[PDB]
Amino acid sequence: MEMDKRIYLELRNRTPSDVKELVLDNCKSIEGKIEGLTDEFEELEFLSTINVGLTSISNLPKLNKLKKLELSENRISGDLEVLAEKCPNLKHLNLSGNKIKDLSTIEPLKKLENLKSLDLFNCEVTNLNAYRENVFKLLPQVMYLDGYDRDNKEAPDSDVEGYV
Repeated sequence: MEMDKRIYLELRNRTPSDVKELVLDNCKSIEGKIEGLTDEFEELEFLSTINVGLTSISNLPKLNKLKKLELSENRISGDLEVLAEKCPNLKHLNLSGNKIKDLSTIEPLKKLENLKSLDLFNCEVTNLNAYRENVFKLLPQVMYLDGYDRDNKEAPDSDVEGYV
């Protein structure tokens, strides 16, 4: 079952509008098209595409209820400017192992004022000095980067009740 059929299999259990989370994990794509991810996904919040061979994300539908997009382990070397349209509500984006090597590539992300957390694990920006500090210079929305916030604290899951 290819990328589209992986999606199709789940869409059989529930229609795109009812799919809150659907992951394409290590699934061979059609070619360079997702196909299955249409803007029929009303309440699609969590989605991952771990190692599916996506070089460009110019196949994204306008998911206005999105929350988490894992694009980790893909040949993403740009084409992020499409996110301003398809993801004007996304706060969580994983670029783990993606070919985002320069701060110029993350500039389109400043258009997404909802972004709160970025994952740069094994991302190409690791070859940059003070990569976190430089990201906060451009992207002023994200509060968390690689698990640590602006205070250099690991994102508290319980002990964040206005105290430290």
